Order: sequence, then C-alpha cells, then structure tokens
Amino acid sequence: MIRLYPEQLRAQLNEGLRAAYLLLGNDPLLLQESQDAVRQVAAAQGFEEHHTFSIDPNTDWNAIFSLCQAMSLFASRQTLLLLLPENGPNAAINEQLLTLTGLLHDDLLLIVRGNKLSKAQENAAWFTALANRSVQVTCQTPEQAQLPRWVAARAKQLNLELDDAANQVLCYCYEGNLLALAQALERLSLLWPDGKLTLPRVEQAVNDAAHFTPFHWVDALLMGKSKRALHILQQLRLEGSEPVILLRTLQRELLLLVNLKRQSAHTPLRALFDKHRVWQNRRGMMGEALNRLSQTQLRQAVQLLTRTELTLKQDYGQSVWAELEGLSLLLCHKPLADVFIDG
Amino acid sequence: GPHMKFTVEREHLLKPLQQVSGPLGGRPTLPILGNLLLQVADGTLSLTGTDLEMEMVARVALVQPHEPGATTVPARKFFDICRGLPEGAEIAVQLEGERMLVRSGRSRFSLSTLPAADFPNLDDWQSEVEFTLPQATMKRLIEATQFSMAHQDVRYYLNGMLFETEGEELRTVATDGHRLAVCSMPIGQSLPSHSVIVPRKGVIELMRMLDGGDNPLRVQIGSNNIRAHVGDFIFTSKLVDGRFPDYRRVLPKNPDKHLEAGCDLLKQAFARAAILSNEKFRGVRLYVSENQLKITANNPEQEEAEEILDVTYSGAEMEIGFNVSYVLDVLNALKCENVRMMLTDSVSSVQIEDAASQSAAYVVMPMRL
Amino acid sequence: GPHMKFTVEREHLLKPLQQVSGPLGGRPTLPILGNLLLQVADGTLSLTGTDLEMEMVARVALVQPHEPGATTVPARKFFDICRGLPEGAEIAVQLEGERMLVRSGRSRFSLSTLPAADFPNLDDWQSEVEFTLPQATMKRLIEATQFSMAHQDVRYYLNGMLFETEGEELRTVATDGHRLAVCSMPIGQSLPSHSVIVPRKGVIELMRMLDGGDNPLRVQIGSNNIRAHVGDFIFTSKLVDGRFPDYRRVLPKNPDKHLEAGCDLLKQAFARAAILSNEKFRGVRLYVSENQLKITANNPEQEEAEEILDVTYSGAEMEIGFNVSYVLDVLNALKCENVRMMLTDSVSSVQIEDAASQSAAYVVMPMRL
Amino acid sequence: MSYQVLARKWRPQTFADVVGQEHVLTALANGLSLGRIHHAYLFSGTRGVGKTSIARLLAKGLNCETGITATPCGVCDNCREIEQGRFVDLIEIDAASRTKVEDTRDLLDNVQYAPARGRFKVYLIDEVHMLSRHSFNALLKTLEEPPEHVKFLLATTDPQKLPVTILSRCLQFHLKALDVEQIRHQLEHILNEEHIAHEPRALQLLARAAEGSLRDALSLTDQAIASGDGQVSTQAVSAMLGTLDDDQALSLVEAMVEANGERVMALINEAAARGIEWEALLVEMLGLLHRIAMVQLSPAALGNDMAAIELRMRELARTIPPTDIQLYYQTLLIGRKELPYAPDRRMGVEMTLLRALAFHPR
Amino acid sequence: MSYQVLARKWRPQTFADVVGQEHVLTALANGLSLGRIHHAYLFSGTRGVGKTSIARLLAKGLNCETGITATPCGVCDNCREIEQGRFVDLIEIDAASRTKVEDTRDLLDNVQYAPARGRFKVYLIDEVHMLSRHSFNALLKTLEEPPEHVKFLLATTDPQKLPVTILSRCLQFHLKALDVEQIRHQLEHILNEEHIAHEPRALQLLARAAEGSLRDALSLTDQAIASGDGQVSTQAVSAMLGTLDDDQALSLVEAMVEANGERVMALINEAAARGIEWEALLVEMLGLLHRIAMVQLSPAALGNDMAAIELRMRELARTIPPTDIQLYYQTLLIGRKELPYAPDRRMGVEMTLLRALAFHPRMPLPE
DNA sequence: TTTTTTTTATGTACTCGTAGTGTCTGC
DNA sequence: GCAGACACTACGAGTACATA
Ligand SMILES: Nc1ncnc2c1ncn2[C@@H]1O[C@H](COP(=O)(O)OP(=O)(O)O)[C@@H](O)[C@H]1O
Ligand SMILES: Nc1ncnc2c1ncn2[C@@H]1O[C@H](COP(=O)(O)OP(=O)(O)O)[C@@H](O)[C@H]1O
Ligand code: BEF
Ligand code: BEF
Ligand SMILES: [Mg+2]
Ligand SMILES: [Mg+2]
Ligand SMILES: [Zn+2]
Ligand SMILES: [Zn+2]
Repeated sequence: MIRLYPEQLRAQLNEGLRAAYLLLGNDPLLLQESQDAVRQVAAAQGFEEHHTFSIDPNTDWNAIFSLCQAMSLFASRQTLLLLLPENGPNAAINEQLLTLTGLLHDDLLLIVRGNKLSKAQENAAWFTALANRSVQVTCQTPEQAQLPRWVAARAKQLNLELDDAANQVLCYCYEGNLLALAQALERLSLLWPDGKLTLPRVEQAVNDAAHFTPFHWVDALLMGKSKRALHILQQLRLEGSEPVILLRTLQRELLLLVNLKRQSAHTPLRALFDKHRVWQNRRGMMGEALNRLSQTQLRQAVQLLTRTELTLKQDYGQSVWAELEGLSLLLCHKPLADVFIDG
Repeated sequence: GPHMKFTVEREHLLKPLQQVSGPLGGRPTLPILGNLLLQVADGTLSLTGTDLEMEMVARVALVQPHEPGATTVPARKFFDICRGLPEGAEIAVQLEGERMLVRSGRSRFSLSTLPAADFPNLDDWQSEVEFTLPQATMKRLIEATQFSMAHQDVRYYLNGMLFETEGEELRTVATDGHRLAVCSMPIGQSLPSHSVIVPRKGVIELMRMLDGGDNPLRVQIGSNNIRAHVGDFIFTSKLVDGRFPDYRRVLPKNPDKHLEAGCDLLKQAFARAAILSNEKFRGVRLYVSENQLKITANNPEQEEAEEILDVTYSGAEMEIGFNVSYVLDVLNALKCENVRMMLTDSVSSVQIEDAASQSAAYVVMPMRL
Repeated sequence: GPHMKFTVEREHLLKPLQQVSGPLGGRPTLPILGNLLLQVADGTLSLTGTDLEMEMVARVALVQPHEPGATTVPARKFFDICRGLPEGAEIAVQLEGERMLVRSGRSRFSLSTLPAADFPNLDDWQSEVEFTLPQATMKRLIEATQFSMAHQDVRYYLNGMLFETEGEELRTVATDGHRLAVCSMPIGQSLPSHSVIVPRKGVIELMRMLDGGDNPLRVQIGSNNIRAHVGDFIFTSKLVDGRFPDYRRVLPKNPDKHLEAGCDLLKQAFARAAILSNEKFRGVRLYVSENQLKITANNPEQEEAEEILDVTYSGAEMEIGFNVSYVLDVLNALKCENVRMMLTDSVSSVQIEDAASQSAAYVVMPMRL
Repeated sequence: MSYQVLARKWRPQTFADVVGQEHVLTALANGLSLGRIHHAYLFSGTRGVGKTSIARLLAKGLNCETGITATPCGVCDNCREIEQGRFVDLIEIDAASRTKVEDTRDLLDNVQYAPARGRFKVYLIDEVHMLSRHSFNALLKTLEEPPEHVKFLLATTDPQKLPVTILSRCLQFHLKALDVEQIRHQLEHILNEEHIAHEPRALQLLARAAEGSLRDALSLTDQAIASGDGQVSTQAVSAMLGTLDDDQALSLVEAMVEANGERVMALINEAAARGIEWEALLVEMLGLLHRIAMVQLSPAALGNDMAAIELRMRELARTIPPTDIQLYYQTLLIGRKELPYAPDRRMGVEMTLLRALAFHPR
Repeated sequence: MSYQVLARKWRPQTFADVVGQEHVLTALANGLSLGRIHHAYLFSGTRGVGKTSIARLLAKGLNCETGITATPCGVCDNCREIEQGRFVDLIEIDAASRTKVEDTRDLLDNVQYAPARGRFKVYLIDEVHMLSRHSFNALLKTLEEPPEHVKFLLATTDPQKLPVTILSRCLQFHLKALDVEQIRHQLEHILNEEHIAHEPRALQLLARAAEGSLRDALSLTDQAIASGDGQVSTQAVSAMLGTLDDDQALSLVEAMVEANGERVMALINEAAARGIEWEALLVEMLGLLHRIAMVQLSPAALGNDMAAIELRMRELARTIPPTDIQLYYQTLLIGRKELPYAPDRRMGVEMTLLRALAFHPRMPLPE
C-alpha cells in the first residue's frame, strides 16, 4: 500500500482516487482536515452518499447494508466512514472488517479513522487484504521541537505574521493540541484583520488548554525542565488522568535509571545501553540524567515513589498529585524534600 | 378569569378528541405543546393540537348554553376521561381560577391548565393552489406509496412524500435510495403543476384523518405549508426545503423482458422463501427461464430455500437478485390479481406494475449476492 | 441416519405444531435448547418440544409409507415454513446428509438438523394423582386468579400459584402480599388432600392448553412434576417447592360492614378515577355512607378526581384507602352482575366477592392510615 | 412588590453590556460584520461567566431585522421576541434535560424545515456536555453537512467531556474568568443603576469572594441586600462572609505560623460552629503546608489550581524559613496520626495546633 | 394528651421559636419584609440545627393568607396544612428517594402549572446533595430562570458535593451549630412545658453531650426521661452518658500529678465500684489534661459548665509546666492506643497510670 | 520516530437494544 | 380473531462515575 503524509495527501487525491483511504493518527486536526479534503474531492468527482459509521464494540454493525445494494434513485457513488476504537480493532472486529473488505463496489469509497495500529493489528487479515489498493495516511502530532515550523506553515496558510515570540507562546500554550492551535489561529485572524500578530495581542487572545501524555512528563523530569514538568502535572490533573498510569510510567524509567547508575561504575555506557534495550532517541537523555543525579537522589526518589504508591493503594488518599509534584522537585533539579517529602 | 363554559355530548366529542390527540405523547418539546388548546367562540368549539410542525383543528358545534373562552388542557387525560364516561353522558366543563372542572352527573374531575396566550399559534399564510379530491383517491394514493419512504435517511428530504400535481392528475412519489413507489390518479379538473414534499409525520396524519367516509377532501398548498379539510378537521403542516429527485429517469427506459404472475402466488412464494434468508441482509435470487421462475434463498449456516413457479415470460434467460423485504412489501401493497414485472439485466432497475392497470408503478434494484 | 419419508397433511400438522411451539420462544440459553423433535413410530408422529423444565408432546396419525425415526428441527423456521402453504397440501420431509428436505408441490427447502440424542428429556414420576375436569371449568378457575400471582419477586415462590385438593373440591390461590385471590369449586371425585405450587410459566402454558368444550382434561399431579392430557396433546412441567401463607388467615373473619353494588358501574367508576390517580401510587380513598360510595383520587399535579356511586350500604363512614390497579383487575375478572364489598376496619383489609356466588373471593390490603 | 432577582433582570442585551471577555466579543463582531461565520460555535467558560448570555446575544444579532450585524437594533419585533422566551426560529434546547436521543431527534429533524421568520434557524443547545453518545452521533451527522440556513450555538461548562470529533467541527470560544476589578466595576454599575447604597470596601469584599464569576457576585449582592436592611454596609458583608467562610485552612495556618493563640482558638471555634470533618481539615492543612514547602523550592510549584489564594500563599512562602515549615508539617502529621484516638476530634486537633504553636515563638 | 417524641412535637412553628441562627432568621425575615424573594435557597450546616424547619417556616411565610409576611400570622388556613404536612402546594421531595434523573424530569415537566391554592409552589428538596449528577444538570436551567410562581428550597448537610454551577445561582444560607447555652436554655423551656422536674447540672450535661445540634439534644433528653422515672436527674444523666461529672477525673489527675499512687489506685477501685467503662475514664482524663493545656495557653478558656471546678483548674494552670502537660497527654494517648490490647481494660488503665507515674519528670518512682 | 498504559471491591446511574405483554383496531 | 401493530414495560449491557 501507499504510506503517506498529510502534506502530500492533496497530490495523492489529485492524481486519482484509490479504492479506500485509511487515515490514521493520534491528532484530531490533521485527521479532520484529511477527511474533509477526501470528502470534498470525492464530491467533486461524483461521490454524494456519505455515511458516518462508528465501529466501537456496541450494538452498531450493519455497514454491509449500504454496500450490497445499488442506488435506485441515481447512480450516486457512496462514501463509508469507520471510527476505529481507542485501541484499534479486536480479533472479532478484525474478521468483521475482513468480511467488509471481502466485497467492495468500485464506486464505493471507504474511509477509516482511528489511532495508530501496532503490528498486532497491522498483520491482521483485514489490513493485509487492504494492503493492495488502499492508501494509508499517517497524521501525528509534531514534537515540541517540531511545532514552530508547523505553526509557521499554518500562519503562511492564512497569510499571517507572528515573528518568533508569538510562535513560542502559542507552542507552549497549545502544546500537544493542534486542534485548539488551529482554532486559535483562526480566532486571531478574526480578531485582527491586519493579520500582523504580535505578542501584545496573542498574549491575551490565547488559552492554557494543553494536552499531554505521561511520557512527556517523564522526559521533562529527565531533562530537568522544572517548569515544563510542573506544567504537565497540572495539565494532567485538570485532564483527570489516572495517577496510577503516571506512577507506572515514571517507575519504569526510574528503575532503569537506578540499574544504570548501579552498573555505571563498572561498565561503559555504550555496552550498558545495548544490554538494557534502550531506545536510540533516549540514549543522550539517559546520559544526561546519569551524569546529573547520584544514587542518593535516586534512592530518595524511590522511597518517595514507594510512599506515594502505598498511600495510593492503601489509605485511598488524595495527596497523590502534590506528592508527584514533590517527586518532580526531587528528581533531576534540586533535591531537598527533607523528610517533609521524603517519608 | 375566563369562564369558558362547555355543555356537550360524549359522542359529539369522542371522535374529534381521538383525532386531535393522536401525535401528542411522550415528553413534548414544550409543556404547552403537550396540551390541547380548547377555544370556545360564538357557538362553536375549536380543539387545536400541534407539534411545532403541524396543527390539527377540530370544530364542534354547540347548542347548549356556553360562554367564550380559551385554555389549554392535558391531552391524554382529557381523552381518557372523555372515553371513560358512560355512553350518552353529558359533559360540562368550567374553567375556575387556574383549574378546569369536568363534570358528569355523578363525577367531578379537576385538571391542571395553561393559559391560551402562551400557546404557539402557528403562522398563517396564503395558499398558492387549491385542490379537491374524493377521500378514496387520497386513501389509495397514501396506501400505494407511504411504505416506500425513507426512514431516517441522511439526505433529510427523502424522509417524506412528493406530491406532484400536473395537468389534471396527481402523483405521489416515495423513495429510500433503493426503492421507488409512484402512484398517479385522476382528479377530474385541470390543475397548476406543483412539486411539494410532505414530511413523514404529515403523511401519517393525513392517512389517519381520512375518516373513510364520503365527503370531499379540500387541500390548500402554499409556498411552505399544506392544509387539508375533511368535515370539521383542518390539518396544516410545514414542508421540506429539499428538491425531490426526478422519478421519471429511475424507471427502466427500455424494459427488455416482460413477465406476468399471480400476485398472491408470487407473494406467498416470496414469503415462504423469506424464512430461510440471511438475517444479516435478507435477499433471494431469481432464475427466470422459459415460462419458469425459481427462487433461491441462502443463509450462512448453510440453509437453502428453493421455489419453482410457472409464470408467463417473454425472454431468453435471466439471473437477478432481490432484497426479499422490498419485493414482499411491494407485492403486499399491490393488492391486485396479477403482477407484471419488467426486467432489463442483473445491474439495472426492475419495474413492478399491475397486470391490468397502470396507475401505480414501483421500481426496485437488484441486490448483489 | 435413516431416510424419513414422512408425509404429513397440513391440516393435521399446523395446530399441533403451534401447540408444541408455544412454550419455546425468545433467545434460548444455549443452542439446541430451542428446537423440536419429530419422531415417527408405527404410523404415529409425535412432535415434542422442551425448555428443560417443560415438555410438549403432540400425536398425529399417518397413513403414508414411512420409517420409524426421530429427528430434530429448529422450531420457528419449521413453523413458519409449514404455514402459508396452499391448503390441503401434503408435506414430505426426508433426511439426507445431516439435513432435512421438506417438499410441498414444487417447493423444496433444506434445514440444518441435530441428532435426536441431543434432545434432552425431563424427569419421570409415577403414581400421579389423576383428575378429570372440564376445560372451561379450570379455565375460569385459573382466570379468576391469573393476575393475582406476583411476577419476579424474591419472597417465597410467588412466581406461581397454589392448587389445594381437599375432599371433593379443588381450590386455587394466588397472592402478592398485598392482594390475594382464592377460587374453590367442587370437582366430583374422591380426592386426597394435597397442596402444590405450579410456576407462572406453567400457568400460562396451562391456559394455552385449553381448547374446546369437548373431551375433558386429565391432570396428573405429583410433587415435582405436573402433567395435562387434552386429547392427543400431552403437557408436562416442573413444580416449585415451598408453600404459600395460610389463605384462611388472610381472609378477614369479621365482614361486619357490607356493601352491594353493580359490577359494571363500579368498574367504570374505578376506571374513571384511576386516570387522575398517582402514576406510581395508584391509590384512591373511599368514603362509605348509607347507599353511597365516594371515591377520591389525587396526584402530584393535584388534579383531584371525585366520583360517587349508588350502593346498598348501612353503617358509618370508613374512609378506606387502597390501590386502584388491584381493584380494577379484580372487577375485570369478576364479570358478574353484582359485587359485595366487605369492610372490617379503617386499618383492616377489604374483601371482594361475587354477590350471587361464593366460588371466588379476593382480599386487598389498604394503602395508608 | 415583584423585585426581580439581580441574576435575571441584569442579563446583558447588547454586546456593549458584556463585561470583559473582549477576546470573544471582538471576534464575534468581526465575524458577523464580515462574511466569515462558522457553522457551529462552541462556548466555554467557568461557572457563570457569560456563556449563555453571549450565546443569546449572538442569536439576537444573527436574526435582527436590520441584518446580520455586531449590534442588534433592539427595537424590531425579532429583538423584542427573542428578548422574551417566545420565538420560533431560535430554539432553546435544555440539552441537560433532553439528553436521550429520542428527544434530540424530534428537534434535530427541524433543520430540514425552513426558518419561519429570520434568516437563520439558530439552535441554542445549552449544557451540551450532557448528551448521550447516540445523541452526539445524531448531532454530528447533522453538523457534517449542515444546511446553509442553520447555525448551531453550543454552551457548556466542561468542553473536554465532548467527544473529539464533534469538537473538531466547532469554533470554540473559551471565556476567561472575570477579574476582580471588572467584577467590582460591574457591581458598582448594577448597584448605582438601582436604589442600593453601598460602601466601596463592601464591594471589594464581594468581588474578592465572588471567585471571578458575575452570577456568584450578584447572588452574594442580593443576599447582602437582604441581610443588610436595604443598604450594603461593610460590616454586614464581612459578617455574612464570616458565616460563609470556607478557607479556614489558610487563615488558620497564617495564625499558627504567626503564633496568635487567641486567633487559632477563635478560628477553631468558628470551624466548629460549621460542621467540618476534622480529619479533612487537618489533611488539607497538611496539603497547604506541603505546597508551601514546594514553593520554597521553586516559584513555579504553585500552579493554576490556587490562583484565588496565590498572593497570600506566596507571602507565606516568602516570609517563613523552610525549616519551620518542615517542623510544622512533622508535628501536624504526627498529630493527625494520633487524631482519631484523642478525646474528641475537635479536642485532638486543638492540642495538635497547640503543640505546633508552642515551638519557635513563645 | 398522648406522648409523642420531642423532636417532632416541638418543631418550631414560627420565626420567634427558632433559637440561635440569628443571621439566617434576620436575613430571611428582612428579605420577606422588603419583598425581595430569591427563587432558590440553599440551607447548609451540620445535622439538626434547623435547616428543614427553617425552610418549612419560609414556606409558611411565603404562602400565608394575609400576603407575603415575614412573621407567619399565627395559624391561618394556608398554614394549617403546612403544620399538618398535607399542604397542596408545598411539595416535599425526599431527594434521596428520587435521585434518578427520570424523576427530576417529571418534576420539571409540571413546573409551569399554576399553584392550586398558594401563591408559590414551594419545592422543598430535602437532602439536595443526593441527586444524581444528571438530575443536577437537569435542574440547572429551571433554577436559572424559573417561572414567577415557583420557588426552590434546598436543604443539605455538606454543600461541597453539589456542583458549583448550582451553588452559583442560589442563595447560600449557612446555619452554624448552636452554642451550649442555646441548647441548655431551649431544653429548660422544653422540660418546663412538659411539667417535668429537672436538675440544672443534668441539663448542662445534656447540652454538652449533643454537639451543637438540637434534635440530637432532644433525643438524648427523651432517652434520659426514659432512663429516669419520667424525671431528668443528675444521676440518670451521668448513667446514660457514661461521663464522670467534673470531680472524679479531676481527683485522678490531681493525684497523678502529685505522684501519689495510693490515692490513684484507691479511686480506680472506687470507679470500678461505680461500674463505669474504663475507656470513658481515660477519655475524661485526657479531656481534663487538654482543658488544663487550654487554660495555660489562653488565660480565659473555661466555659460555664466547668465553673464548679474552675478554681482547681487554675491551680494546675499555675503549678504544672506545659511540657509536663504535653508529656502526660501523649502518655495517656498511647495508653488509649494500647488499652484494647491489654490483658484487661482495668489492667491496661492501671498500667497506663503507672506508666505516667514512673516517667513523672518531677517525682518519678524510685529505682 | 516509538512503543510504550493501571489497583479493587462495591455500589449507583443512564442510555440504548431487544423481548414479553396488552390491547385495539381495521383487520 | 387475530395477528399485528404498535405501545409499553422490563432487562442486559455498555459505560461513567463515586467511595473507600
Ligand atoms: N459579561 C457579562 N456581563 C454582564 N453580566 C454578566 C456577564 N456574565 C455573567 N453575567 C451575569 O450573570 C448572570 C447569568 O449569566 P449567564 O450568562 O447565564 O452565565 P453562563 O455563562 O454560566 O450561562 C447574568 O444574568 C448576568 O447578570
Ligand atoms: N434552630 C432551632 N430551633 C429550635 N429547634 C430546633 C432548631 N434546630 C433543630 N431543632 C429541633 O430539631 C428538630 C428537627 O430539626 P430539623 O430542622 O429537622 O434539623 P435538620 O436541619 O437536620 O433537618 C426540630 O423539631 C426542633 O425541635
Ligand atoms: F449558566 Be452557566 F454555564 F453557569
Ligand atoms: F435534616 Be437533619 F440532618 F436531621
Ligand atoms: Mg449557562
Ligand atoms: Mg431534614
Ligand atoms: Zn432588531
Ligand atoms: Zn399563616
């Protein structure tokens, strides 16, 4: 199949529509834009029957009704949309979609939307059946270092100027949330018809609505970005993420840090990273952490995390969030927490 | 407060209440919308029931002492009390304070009310065309095409019926993206051509309010509403802004093959084959051979149904598919002696008509198995 | 297995098939559970169905050639395919390759089957006490108390009703803890003393069993199994242990306060009063004066409902408050010409009886003090 | 006679009567005056800050007889009609009451009908974060290809509860919580537009205790007028707030750090006059001390949760050495550990505070 | 005639008979006098301090025959049913019994129908903190702009459970727990109206026993009347409460700080002869130690209910160091921690007293 | 790029799908 | 007479959330 990027989706649809489009990714904005572009171009090329059909395991499975039957009124080409689950299809859904792709009209267009699918769902019979004709487009959130270029491109799309301070402010405020970023760019365009966005305007026209995942918090702690770490913890508190997920995501990397610091005094880091199965993007990260924090801070952090987990699963307390902030302070940065936040 | 005196018979009141309290039910959009507007004026009574898209007004004559007034009453409660009184009982209704007292000789009921001022009086308008048709004609028009309307289609203009008045005759069209039902009937007078879409609830109400009698039905169709009069019932409804697609091009322009069969025989053969059809999507396959029709139905647990019937046929050979529900519905609604089928190929539409009449036509698509 | 070759006339098949397919229905707990077994031995075909706590057996005679054998078919599909066939048409069923071919004229259908050994049977019990009673007799015997039993409650085994056999008389009781119904009647046989609880589903099936005023029904009662014979129809079911409270103690022993009224008038008055009663607490209060019964009903929206009826009473005012659904149900069941109310105290329960017959009686507890 | 509540009669009717929140009013004005109007606006805010009022004002502006303008005339029959509850084209749907898809279908099928009076049939769906999943699917199907004659106005308190796909098709205006100065200014205008005498300190207290919402401020103003014998005096508002104070934690920890035994006694007595679980009070006091010790380490520790008590907290963080905070946390923790076994929970928390007070000063 | 529970016989029937809660009564009466009637009231506070009673009194004031009167003019026709609880228009909603949203929807559907007789259809929603979140959200809008002829009175124990968007649009009246003197005076009035003899110390103990409520105080008084022969006597109150009055435990603490074990054990034996719970003795002694600490820190901290021993209090306030008070309190607190695990509760209390004696920082036991 | 994801025991609602029952009508 | 046609009521499940 064709694997494609959101920028080149316009060219791919322009050269010719394929049997089915699999638009996948974690962000809402790029998925929505790609789906809108596909729908508009299909309507230009003669697709009028548009169906939105959620896949989620429930009492909703009758998509076959819309494909086996030719349209009596007009020879109107149809478009079917599927909203994959938050974790992808299961085995039953895998085989059901395999049956769905077992028969498809040439005039029927298939749209599937969902999060990224690992190899477990990639090697399923449904995807392998789709592997010939369908075009899959990946839409992923640019990283915090990649956001400014994307914001500059979006500003050029709307004929806007932001200099650099406004770009940094927008990236910080709407980090990991491209939907709100595009909506805010539209809002700024509406606010000032001049289009010359500057700090004394974007400062008050912006929100704090941000999105995050525990990996961002763990990496912020590893680099020692104190303000970013506390910002992520506050945003996750507002979002209502499960504290246990944060606990486990930190615990994995903290156990890795403890073991690597234990082994550092005898073995070079090049062999240790290979033996411990560390990702290539994190090596330098780990290096910095190992060269920054001694085993005393690591043991204090382990004691703190142990107290946090025990008070979470035994006393049913609500002091978890402040305690994780204390751990953030005690991790790479300034270790004080004297008994106060050290058990 | 308003006096609004009532002194009526039960029989003169049961029928209009049953007619006007039809669609009212469940929880309405507004509390007033769930109440009948009872308005007594001059020597007549108006009962108004609305759903923010239609409005049925029933007129009841008064001969007993009465005083003018207007108030809104719960509909289900009033209908149940009217139907629950003994035969021939006199009903007296008096609005006291902010409650309504309904009295019969040995019973007194109190009911909550709402002011008639707050009732959403539907906007008036001017009809762009008049119309007069005997009731039986409208009955046949609705019965021929109501069943084929789209249920809740996304297009939100197939969920209705197309009234096309042209020259002298009237036509009703319905579709669901896979079926088409068209019925043409004469009226006796030349009329201006008009294309109008009536929502499904309007069609249902028009079907219900026919009364099956003999008095003529009056119709006034405006720019965005329709109104119908039968006896003392006046029903108004809004219209759908969409443009109903041309039904004329749907029908097979060149029907290659003709066949004829017994309506009841074919209907029961289809019904019998329908049991062993797949529930995921029910359909059968027609094998049309020399004076022969074979019905084959399959079900994924390896269930097979076979039927052979002797039909009149003019053609070489045909293999086609059909969603058994659609053909069952069209044959059931045909209600004729013999059915004529027009076939072209396995990938084009199929026409269904009466073997001896042409007023009603149906078009259906094969389903690919 | 073998080749069935069972030729069955439709007239001798449709009704017994419906009879045996009665108890089964809905989605079964496990497959095969929803199915029926047809077994032919020496010219007699038996259709048997089960729910593993019930069984239906229907016997029919065969004149055409066959072989003795038993096969299982899904129930609903066979019931729907046998029906709708042309009148008087024979059905030829034949087993090949683990599937059943059914033929009628040129109509062929294939059905998936299961081995006869996969159809479970129910328990066996001997020395069942025998009963010979008319159909309509036991029909109205249960009908007087069919509503009485409580459905889906934990207390005792109220999901059912009690049969008591004493001397020469059969009595039947049901209740819910607030309403109770008894109906006793002499059968005409020397009988022992027994007290059994038949489940609610068994009661419904027993009602379904009754047909015609011809040959009398034969009961076979035991301790954990019940049987009914109606001609060539045999029904079996599983009983329920436990025992209901003493109905004799439930009935008031001091019916000092008497009331005589008309059945239809009181039923209509209660129906009218129930309209404005509380939807959940359908309770009305009763004022009893000399030859006068007044009923008052309220609800959260107020809407007070009052009615007054002429009765035959002499005494003081009682003001008994009780539920309306119960009294409406019992007055529906009575279908008599006159009704006797019997009151003891403002706290005590009330008794309802036929004025001209003592066969059936009812008791209803009051609502509020 | 009929003195209408200040929360209703003072609802704005023109964009000029809306306080602050210029980042939304200006955007809407530019959008309406120009041609760019999106197909569905989603309003967000916090606890009575001007979502429903602004949505109603937008619906008024969209259907004014003078045309689509930033400023509705307020004179034409449409402005008067939408001003009151009754109007045909503007559909006010209490989504929080008609959550079921069965009720939503009966009102989302009206989109196929023409607007009776105005240019646009406007659906004001209030409290949209309450719909059922199937109802959300129906509304999304409507929004996918909305007719050009229908504009959707959605107002809610928690935007994130909405499914992401519906939010992706709505331009979201987030309303900022009103500032103390804006609250005080609008309250002064409201009081002066009526016959209510006042003292500026009383209005300052009202604004600070209003937690940045005009409905809270107006409710408190009506309560103050009621208990103030028709005049808003400082002592009346202060006494009422004392009856309504809930932040016994910060005040009590301020007193305990400053070691005012009499103030601690008075605050414990006040917290006993109000039914307060002593365990909860003590544990959240521990939390406040924890946050103070965190702010000792980095000024960014104090997030956006406690913006209402930022200043005081920052002061308490700045003026106190960390070792005293650690000692106070230790003694409070050990007191809470033994708290359930004390004579009474009030009794035990009292002596725990005495233990913490005996150290450092005195 | 007859003997019904005090908690239901003496429910206030006018704003004059509501003791304490001066702020809420004043605000309600003043607002009714001015005619300013908000359309949603929320009475918060601890249990049994009169939120339901005040709400019903507000309903009386709103629906009274003579008009919107701050003081209900005695008993008029529209107030008789309120007193009897069968009123046509005061809709009592046991919200805990109607938490489902499919019942608040039914409540909201009929809100617009005019009141049958009263000026307002006062919806008294008892325990508003128990409605399900969907029902809350349902009643949001009907609270924001209710019809002119309906009022909502919401009573609950803890407002924090309610969503803040409901706390916004309703008046918040908070009822503080009543003082000891208020409870004692009201109890004196009640026992006088019942023609029942009583002892002042007994009623002071009743006031102290109930934590600032009144219905709890009335319940405990009724239990006292049951325990006595229809009389509230000091001995009966001491028996029912399990307390030590204010003398025996003071003798214990005085002997313990005097390091005289003989008198300590003698009084322990006497208290055993008194047939009293041992943990009660420990908790009373701990409370006395805490009172000593309080008077040492705050010079004027003793209430009137301890005046009978106040002098001796000051003695310990001038004789024992604060450090020793803390030592004794913590020693006896660990004694309380350990008592349920000692071989015998009497044995454990003896060991705790001997432990406080052995670690006496002034007169420790000789080695 | 990259794959990565957690305590639970118990209880309380809410909303939709689908069966079981009643009844009521034009069949 | 009879399905059959709703019409309605109940129940299971999928899901959200609360408390401890
Ligand atoms: N921007 C504002 N200007 C004036 N009054 C306001 C404003 N915002 C809120 N209010 C006051 O609060 C009351 C309720 O406001 P509302 O707009 O309903 O808040 P919500 O956003 O929570 O629906 C209004 O009657 C008005 O008095
Ligand atoms: N302020 C008060 N004045 C007089 N009696 C009170 C007061 N508060 C409570 N009571 C007593 O308590 C009984 C019940 O009080 P109630 O108002 O139900 O408390 P709650 O707030 O817990 O519902 C009343 O009958 C009354 O005797
Ligand atoms: F009406 Be708001 F959202 F409090
Ligand atoms: F309403 Be209270 F808590 F008794
Ligand atoms: Mg709002
Ligand atoms: Mg109460
Ligand atoms: Zn205008
Ligand atoms: Zn009065």
